[PDB]
Amino acid sequence: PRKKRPEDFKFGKILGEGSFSTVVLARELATSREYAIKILEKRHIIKENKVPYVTRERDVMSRLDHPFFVKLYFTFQDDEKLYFGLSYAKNGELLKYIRKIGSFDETCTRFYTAEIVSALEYLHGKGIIHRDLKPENILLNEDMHIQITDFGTAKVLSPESKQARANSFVGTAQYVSPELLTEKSACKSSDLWALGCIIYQLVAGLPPFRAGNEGLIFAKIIKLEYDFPEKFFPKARDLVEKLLVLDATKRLGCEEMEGYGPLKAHPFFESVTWENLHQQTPPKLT
Ligand SMILES: Nc1ncnc2c1ncn2[C@@H]1O[C@H](COP(=O)(O)OP(=O)(O)OP(=O)(O)O)[C@@H](O)[C@H]1O
Ligand SMILES: O=S(=O)(Nc1nc2ccc(Cl)cc2s1)c1csc2ccccc12
Repeated sequence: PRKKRPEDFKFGKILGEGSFSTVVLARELATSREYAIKILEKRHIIKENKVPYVTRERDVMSRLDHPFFVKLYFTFQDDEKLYFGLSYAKNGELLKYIRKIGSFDETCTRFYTAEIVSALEYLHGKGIIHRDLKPENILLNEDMHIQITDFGTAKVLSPESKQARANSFVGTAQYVSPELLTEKSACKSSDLWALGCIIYQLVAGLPPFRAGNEGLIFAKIIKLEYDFPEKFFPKARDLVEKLLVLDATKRLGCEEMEGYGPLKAHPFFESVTWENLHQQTPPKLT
């Protein structure tokens, strides 16, 4: 189609602000469709050497075609700014619901964990590592299905070299894998570590490695220093213990553990129908 331009849209509220981006709700005049438009200032990203992150985000998102990811519909630019046209995730961040509710029940924990597993299976099947999986980056659409976002720090592993490890230091402390801290590289299994953290957080309210700053958190991660609260659903506890494993080759779902089949077969997921999650009605959180 014709390249879109800013005047093709009526811009509305700011949906959120990043350190070098702003996301604005926009209605396309010719169609009445709503998009979340992520806008970046060229001078700002050139100055702060963020151009690689912007090109990474476009390149990775352009490869994705799955219901559990924010879709990139279009991009355009003017003299001052870059624009990403994204699907609008009307119900915002998963983190919001964790804070409000405190502790998901077992059915809700199972359902949302299954959608994240499904999404990661797709992503890893394409040879892509997210590297910053966290509840702030798991948005929710109008139907309360997940919409994973934030791919500027993701990595497309090279099939040509059978690349397994990536060397950029990226992520968020609470969810960073021990291999990134100690071996200075991430792999697909690093996302499975983050998954373990997120499952724990859905039930416990807070993620497992807790401290008031990053260095203290890093020290706990490499020691596997965490504990479960009382009443933590037993099969979920078992799953988390099989994800929060220091050796990245021993995490359920990783390539060396023979992939997503054994993970999806975990007893915590016994009642899950994997084939069509995005067409199932999500369980009510309250
Ligand atoms: N597709 C979307 N639909 C609805 N809201 C969105 C969408 N994408 C992002 N947002 C909201 O806008 C916020 C800002 O997103 P953006 O990617 O610009 O920065 P960030 O990732 O939050 O921050 P930083 O880049 O500093 O880590 C997000 O945290 C999220 O709340
Ligand atoms: O055209 S791209 O393929 N590459 C880029 N062009 C520019 C131009 C100026 C600046 Cl500061 C950065 C980039 S990076 C692209 C990546 S993200 C995005 C968003 C809107 C339009 C183009 C692009």
